[PDB]
Amino acid sequence: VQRLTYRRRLSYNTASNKTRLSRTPGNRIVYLYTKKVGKAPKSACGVCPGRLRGVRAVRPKVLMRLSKTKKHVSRAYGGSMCAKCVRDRIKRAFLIEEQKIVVKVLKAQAQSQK
Amino acid sequence: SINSRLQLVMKSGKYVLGYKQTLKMIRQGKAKLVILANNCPALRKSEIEYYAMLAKTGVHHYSGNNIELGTACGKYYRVCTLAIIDPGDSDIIR
Amino acid sequence: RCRKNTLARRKGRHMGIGKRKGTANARMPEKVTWMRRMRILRRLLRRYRESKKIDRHMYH
Amino acid sequence: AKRTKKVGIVGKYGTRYGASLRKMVKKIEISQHAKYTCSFCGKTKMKRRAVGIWHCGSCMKTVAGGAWTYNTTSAVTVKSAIRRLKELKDQ
Amino acid sequence: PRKIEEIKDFLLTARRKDAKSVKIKKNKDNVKFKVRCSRYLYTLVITDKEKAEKLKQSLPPGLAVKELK
Amino acid sequence: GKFMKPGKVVLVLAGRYSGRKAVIVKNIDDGTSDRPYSHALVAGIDRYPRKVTAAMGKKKIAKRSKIKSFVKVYNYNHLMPTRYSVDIPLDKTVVNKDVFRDPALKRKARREAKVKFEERYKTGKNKWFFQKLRF
Amino acid sequence: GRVIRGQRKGAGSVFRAHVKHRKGAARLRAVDFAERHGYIKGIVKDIIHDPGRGAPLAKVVFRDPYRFKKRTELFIAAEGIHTGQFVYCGKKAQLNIGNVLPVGTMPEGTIVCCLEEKPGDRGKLARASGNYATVISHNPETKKTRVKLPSGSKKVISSANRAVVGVVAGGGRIDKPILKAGRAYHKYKAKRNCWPRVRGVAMNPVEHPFGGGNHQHIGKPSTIRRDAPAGRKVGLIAARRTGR
RNA sequence: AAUCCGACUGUUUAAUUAAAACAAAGCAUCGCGAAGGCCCGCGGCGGGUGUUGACGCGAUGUGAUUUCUGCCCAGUGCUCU
RNA sequence: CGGCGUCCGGUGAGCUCUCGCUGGCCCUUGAAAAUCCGGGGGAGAGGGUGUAAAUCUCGCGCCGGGCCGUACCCAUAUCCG
RNA sequence: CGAAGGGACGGGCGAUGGCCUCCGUUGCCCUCGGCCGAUCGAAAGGGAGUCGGGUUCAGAUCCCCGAAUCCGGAGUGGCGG
Ligand SMILES: [Zn+2]
Repeated sequence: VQRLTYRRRLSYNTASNKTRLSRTPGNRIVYLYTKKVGKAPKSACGVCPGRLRGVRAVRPKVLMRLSKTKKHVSRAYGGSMCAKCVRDRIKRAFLIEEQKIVVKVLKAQAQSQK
Repeated sequence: SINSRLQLVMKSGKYVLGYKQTLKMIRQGKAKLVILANNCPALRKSEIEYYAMLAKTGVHHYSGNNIELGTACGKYYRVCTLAIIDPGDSDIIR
Repeated sequence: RCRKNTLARRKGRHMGIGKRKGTANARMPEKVTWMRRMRILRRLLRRYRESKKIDRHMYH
Repeated sequence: AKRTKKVGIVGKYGTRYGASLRKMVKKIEISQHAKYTCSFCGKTKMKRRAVGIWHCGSCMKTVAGGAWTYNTTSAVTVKSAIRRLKELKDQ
Repeated sequence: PRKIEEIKDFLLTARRKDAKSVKIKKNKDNVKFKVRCSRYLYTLVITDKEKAEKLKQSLPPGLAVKELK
Repeated sequence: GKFMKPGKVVLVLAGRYSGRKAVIVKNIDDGTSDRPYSHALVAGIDRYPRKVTAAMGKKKIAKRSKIKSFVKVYNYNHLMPTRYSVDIPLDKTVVNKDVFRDPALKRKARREAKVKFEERYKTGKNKWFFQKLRF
Repeated sequence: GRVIRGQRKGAGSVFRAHVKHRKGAARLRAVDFAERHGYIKGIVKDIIHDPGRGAPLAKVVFRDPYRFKKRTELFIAAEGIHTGQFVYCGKKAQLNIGNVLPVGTMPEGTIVCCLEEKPGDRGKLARASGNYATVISHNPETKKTRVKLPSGSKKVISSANRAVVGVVAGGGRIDKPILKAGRAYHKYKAKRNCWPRVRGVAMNPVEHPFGGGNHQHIGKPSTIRRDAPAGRKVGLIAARRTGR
């Protein structure tokens, strides 16, 4: 049993000083400074508690080197809108447009009759 | 009343409970009428009515809650959208 | 020397009333006796479910 | 009655703060932590996230309401009274 | 480093302009073919004896073929 | 009753072609023992034609009036019927159930449907089918 | 004598408001053409909790009728406001809970909150946690309106200002007592350093006009005149009566 | 086993006094609808409360729970026309 | 410079760290900005039947990354008394 | 109690620069435009990207060996897809 020290000048257990234990080929144990755990993007509706699928969850400045297909999903409103609510917006916008046609037909008969 | 007329179907007629199962049910069109709850989402108010006017299906809006509509069918769970297959001996359809 | 002593601990030796400093909840807590028992018993009922020993109604 | 006789939710407050002040908040703590039913879905998943705010677990319909109860007795009378003047203006 | 599975891709990699000396390892039925490029150490694993020698004379550009002991 | 007809305009719910407009050409509504759910064969467009505005001439209006089409079997619960109707021919010798197994004929089916969809975009007939749904 | 406490609260720097975790100012919309003549429709996205305030805030998003953006507002939520509910704003808007519209236009007797005192300052009156304002009568000439404020005083205000219809969500906050010093310590920690109030009798007479003596007594009449100087206006300030 | 005090957790005179002292939830008042109440500032179309609006802000007295809080406005204050 | 070896397994409410799920408490609701990314749109582009504009860069290749601190103690002897 | 932008896309005019074919440069004109204000403020907050072995009397994620990775550039685009 051997005890080990830090490798940097940060001797505080802050959120930017999170380490993991690993074994070297030199037959000793040393700390490895981990990166922060990224989070998947949220949906634009705000009514789905989960996070988007098919998109990598990593720190936001790591998104530059990732590919296009790794950052979104091949769909309309892809990579920023959950699949549950985007297809509900299709059937939300369509029924308004049909109802607006219904209202203006009943509005038109009012012009002709009175 | 409506609920007393509805419960006659329950032990005699054929019925389908649930939004998804009645969403496909209207698409064959052998159903005649649907009951909608008042508290169900406003998107799914018009969604059934647009399918119903394609299949010439009558729409009746229940005054009670979805929990009360579930108790009106004799079941112990709430129901949002239901459709009748064939009334046994009831005149819910006119 | 401890390995000789721990073999007596497997046989219950040096573990009378007069060598017990903690409570019953301190040594083997009342939670873990319940925590364990709900793995063995609830697994036994579910393994008997797909083997058709007990149907859904009596198992529930 | 099963475990304690009449203290219940204020059984955590112990011998202190008097019986009456413990008795006053006993009606508050039950209504504060009660799983109320929903007026949108119907499921009993209504919780107090913060002061005056009412949130559902299933559809997550977030309703501004009372500090401890879901609907206060003032607001239900106000809503009925303000509806009375709605068709009174309209007719 | 990049692991190469099939033979001919190593031949096209080893004749690249940026490539340099090839280091040969004999891991007692795990003969490895390591070639140094500017970015990646491309290694080819050969698990059979007789496949090794036909790749010895298949290096065109007179590149360094130092036997790594 | 049954309102999915081979001339019905149907919106697409999910998939890569979400929000696009499709015309039913084949309605199985039975299941073929390999696709057991009820389903239909639809023909739709992907790239909507842009504005024309009668001011960009003759070469650019042809460029703007370009339509990219597709074909794919969708679910009945993954589709949205209208009470609009387009009676575009889409003859049965090209668009069939045996087209998805051959990518060469699926390019042929898309190409054949593209020309027939292009002609109906002209002359102002069935005009609502040719603007993208504003969602 | 040194400067007494309370007198020290006017200089600040220890007694200033804790506005770090606060989410903004609770104000109504600014006046424009759409609000003055017709109505504009808004969507309540979500409801948040403002630290140091007993009332929740409703996050209402409007679309600007002039340039293509969505404008976010900080509305005080009425009791009965849910997310996704359409909220109307203007003169032509209808009469229901969660609908701000001018005071000169609805019939008298309604229950309104977040009342605007002067026309064009986005609401000032009756917006604390559950308070409300009631309208007694209108006046078509001179465009005046008598509104009963929650303090009981009736103020004649202009008919061009507006309020949101309903009561403030979060009523009955003072019904449950604190029951602890810690819950009182945490209550004012979000607001400002004013909770540990030491009574002036136990204090030494150099910090207070009531302190001193071998017995904990005041020694002077606690009712002090209105025109008293600072450091002397301590106690019952210009009391008309003192008892029950 | 009793008596007194403080209900309690907490804080207090760093370096003689850790308490029955202070604070504390509770209780009862007073002023104020914003050109306002309290206060700071030599000064300003200044500033804090206030990213606040009577379920709030500011100044008080008492000190958990239970019970009760009687009489007196002649005096000194405060306030009203 | 060589010879070999650096092996097989099972456990435990075991201690520590990390990830994830769920629950409880608030009159406490628990930070901002730099920066990056995705989507709605189609202002515009290119090419005419062998080729281009494009390549939120698909793979490989080239160059560069400038300034300051980096020794030792970190405590019954390297600090303040 | 403020004439608080010196920025940008496209087009027109004129010029130089390199094989003024092309690309590039700047001046004027048309056009678009906000965002809450200069600036400072954390070696424990946010913050892209380095690890293994060896090596010194005293430095080593910094020196050597070997493996990577991030950012910026590229006109003629350096090559392929
Ligand atoms: Zn609900």
